[PDB]
Amino acid sequence: VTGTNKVGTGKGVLGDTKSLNTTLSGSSYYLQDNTRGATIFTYDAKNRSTLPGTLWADADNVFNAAYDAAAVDAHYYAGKTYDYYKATFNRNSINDAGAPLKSTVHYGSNYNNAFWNGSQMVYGDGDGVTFTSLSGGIDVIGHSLTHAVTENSSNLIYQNESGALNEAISDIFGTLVEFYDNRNPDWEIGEDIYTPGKAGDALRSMSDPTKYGDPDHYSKRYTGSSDNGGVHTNSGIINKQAYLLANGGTHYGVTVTGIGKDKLGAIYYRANTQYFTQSTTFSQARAGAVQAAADLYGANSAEVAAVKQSFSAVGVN
Ligand SMILES: [Ca+2]
Ligand SMILES: [Ca+2]
Ligand SMILES: [Ca+2]
Ligand SMILES: [Ca+2]
Ligand SMILES: [Zn+2]
Repeated sequence: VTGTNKVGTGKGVLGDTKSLNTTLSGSSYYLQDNTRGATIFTYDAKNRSTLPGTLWADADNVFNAAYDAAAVDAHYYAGKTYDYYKATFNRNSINDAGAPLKSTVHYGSNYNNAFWNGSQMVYGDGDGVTFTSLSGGIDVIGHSLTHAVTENSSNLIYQNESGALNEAISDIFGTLVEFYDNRNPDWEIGEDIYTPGKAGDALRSMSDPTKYGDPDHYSKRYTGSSDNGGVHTNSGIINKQAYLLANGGTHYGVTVTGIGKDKLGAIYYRANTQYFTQSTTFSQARAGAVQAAADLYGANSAEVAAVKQSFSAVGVN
């Protein structure tokens, strides 16, 4: 759509007020953001298994209706994920070429899943029990757009260790985006959307992978065909490593001194864009991460030391 930029207001999935960038055309306001280097579109699938759906249109530029919630967050958070990458690494969208960011909410009926399908974000509204509208989780969104980022960079195959690393990178950056927007920061994934009723729980833990039965050390890795080689469980290994590198701690004898989340992002972004390949394994991931930290902070630095410590702590060498 083509019109005038406007700033509307709405309430997200969690009932919080957010400022939205909309476009005014005719007597309607559309969920179209024209304020950033990449246009952000948000569609409505009207609870049908169709894509992308109709571009969200509103009459008064006030999205406070319950049906709006999913759209509000999807539109807002997508822009925030864009802000993080642009502000921090000066990356212009997923393909570093201004590719538009489209999102479709209200997909399917009680669909408990949200994902980047290769060209856009697709969100379900959950079944109310195990999930609420999945767009209410900034870490989940950062995770998914990062997948696009990886597709346009290292292109890690979603299989075995390459896949587990692919997932880890997404978790690391999803959390980093959560911190960027100060959206009640933590190292747990999907806490804001998982089980609307039960509080305190999450999809998985970066601080303590074993809290949900995930490997926090290479020795305890899943060695089977299921889940594309345990992609979603073995990611706990790298996630723990990432956590240790950022915050520091003692794990399996090894005592790591945290170098901060900012340096963490710098190291992984560089490693993923200038070193990691499609079949990168964990040990190779260690190699690339160390080299990246070497470039950014000097071969004989405290950072490079901490990188090595983190991997040794989780059993990768
Ligand atoms: Ca309205
Ligand atoms: Ca949080
Ligand atoms: Ca979180
Ligand atoms: Ca919960
Ligand atoms: Zn993922």
